[PDB]
Amino acid sequence: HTFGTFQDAYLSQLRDIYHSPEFRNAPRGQASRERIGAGFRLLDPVQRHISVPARRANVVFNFAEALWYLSGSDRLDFIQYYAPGIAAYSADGRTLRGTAYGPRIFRHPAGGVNQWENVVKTLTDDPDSKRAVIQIFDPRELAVADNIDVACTLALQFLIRDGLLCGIGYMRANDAFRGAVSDVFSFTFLQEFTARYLGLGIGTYHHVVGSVHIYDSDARWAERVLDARPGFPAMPDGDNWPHVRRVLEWEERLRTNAARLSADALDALDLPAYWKHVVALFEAHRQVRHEDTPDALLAALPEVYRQSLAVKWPGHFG
Amino acid sequence: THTFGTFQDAYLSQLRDIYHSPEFRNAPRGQASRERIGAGFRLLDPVQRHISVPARRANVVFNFAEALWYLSGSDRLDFIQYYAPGIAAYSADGRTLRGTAYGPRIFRHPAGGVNQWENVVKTLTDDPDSKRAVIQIFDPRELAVADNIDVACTLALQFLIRDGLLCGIGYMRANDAFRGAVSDVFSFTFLQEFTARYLGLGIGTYHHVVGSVHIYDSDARWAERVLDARPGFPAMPDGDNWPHVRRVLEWEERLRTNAARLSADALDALDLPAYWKHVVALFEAHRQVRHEDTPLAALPEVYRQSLAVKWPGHFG
Repeated sequence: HTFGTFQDAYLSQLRDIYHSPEFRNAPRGQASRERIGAGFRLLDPVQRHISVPARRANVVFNFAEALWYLSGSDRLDFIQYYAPGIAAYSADGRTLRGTAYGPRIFRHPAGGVNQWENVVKTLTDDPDSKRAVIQIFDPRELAVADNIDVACTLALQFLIRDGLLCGIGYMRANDAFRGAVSDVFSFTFLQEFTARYLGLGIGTYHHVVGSVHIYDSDARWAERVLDARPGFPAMPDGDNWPHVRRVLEWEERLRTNAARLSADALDALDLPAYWKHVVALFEAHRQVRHEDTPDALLAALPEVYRQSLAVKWPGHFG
Repeated sequence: THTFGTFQDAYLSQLRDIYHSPEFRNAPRGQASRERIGAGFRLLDPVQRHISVPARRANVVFNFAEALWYLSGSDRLDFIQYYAPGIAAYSADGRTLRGTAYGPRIFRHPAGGVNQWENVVKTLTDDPDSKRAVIQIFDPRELAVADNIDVACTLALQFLIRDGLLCGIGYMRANDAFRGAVSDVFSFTFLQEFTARYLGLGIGTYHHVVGSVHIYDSDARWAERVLDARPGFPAMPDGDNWPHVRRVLEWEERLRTNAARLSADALDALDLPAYWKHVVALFEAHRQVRHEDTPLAALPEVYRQSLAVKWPGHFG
């Protein structure tokens, strides 16, 4: 169960569940194909994107979720802008609970703990440590009846092995067709972010899940993906927190349509090239959401991003 | 992750993997080890949870004591160190254990005081297909304790009802493939079976999933002997075993403190199912060893072998 890139693992697991499900059932009323205790190992976790056109993977959403996690926010307004359906998991219409990993990572409700800093500290004092774990799940989620937003991730673990930072995601449940695309993106994004911060190379990523499933309502789309390569760029070395802070300021201005960035204004930004392309994704997305003129911007993006935009919004960027 | 029938087959195969084909050699907290990352196995027959290789000297009395210690919800050192004196090295205050004490994590978790085992049985009663029946062990504050000598190695246990059978998954950040794996798999499949009996279900598959699976170099020679080197484990009776556990725990404490002793006849006369009388007999046999009383026929053969190999001068 070793794969070079996420895409190979993603398609192989999809084929497995679809053609040889262990179980067919309906947890919480939702008809599913299911396999129990499934995982994979990725040799190259930076290659985290799905580029199969039939899947229409949304790289803007992918970065938005990961940056939303890094922001530490539980606010619905940030993330529902990139995925409007996510408001169905908000009980109050302005925050999320188990969907919001950001608070779980940087200020966990069990103690207010910043687990990322404790992980950095643990691995600095003892590079070989087996303890560098970020707990996501909380014992009180199941204690409230009728909880509509229970975290699907149990924990993330980091290890330094031979100068490379390895990551492990443990989940109780995972949608193999939908959620897995976002989750592995964000977990290997955090893995890489942490590796640059520690001045390390990138090792393997292990994903392991209690219930992996495909909803029957997704079977047709899953089939077309099964019926149906530029590289993902490397995040720059060192501490990327200042750049994330700047990117997050632009995220909010573009999202609220308080600002627009021409192609020349994007290139003038005080940001490494990798993060300039992320802000460009948010300006492109602003054009869609606020119905501005599609833009030149496209030409300066890495090919992976251009393809994702072309396939997701073909009337805008095709 | 590969499929096995009994724990012993999985245990020996994994032991051979890490010993002969380690993925890494390193020394976390200064302890040199052989290691693989992201390793697990599935057991099709989790009740068969014991290691009977004589060179391993598996201690079935400790195995039951640990599992019952968990069911008691206790964090007390004096209970568990009586069966495993080395466990004292993980107690910072000489009275309690922290990450080693899974009992409180299951039944009164430090995040809110939550009884997660009750929440799990409620969750699976209301929705047997539930993907949410998770017992969290690990806690986010454990890494905030400066110089913590006892950080929980288990992240979570998960139970799933599939086709009338209770399946279990144990998720661990790290597991000693030679030592700890023996008692952890025993205790998790014990809890799995206990929960299945309570729910009126048969036993499904047990899945073991671990981040760092390792053999400490100080154990390498003993692991070699085990590698260079069958009676069935009995089933736990159907239904709610909590009243029987409560009565077994009363006797456990009396025998451990030498406040009582039980003859062969006194053991047969106990108001317990035979399965649990044998557990009390293991505690009485253990009392004879540790309190140096003078020294079995009613025991299942698996227990006889464990006693004969672990204390040959007494029961060999």
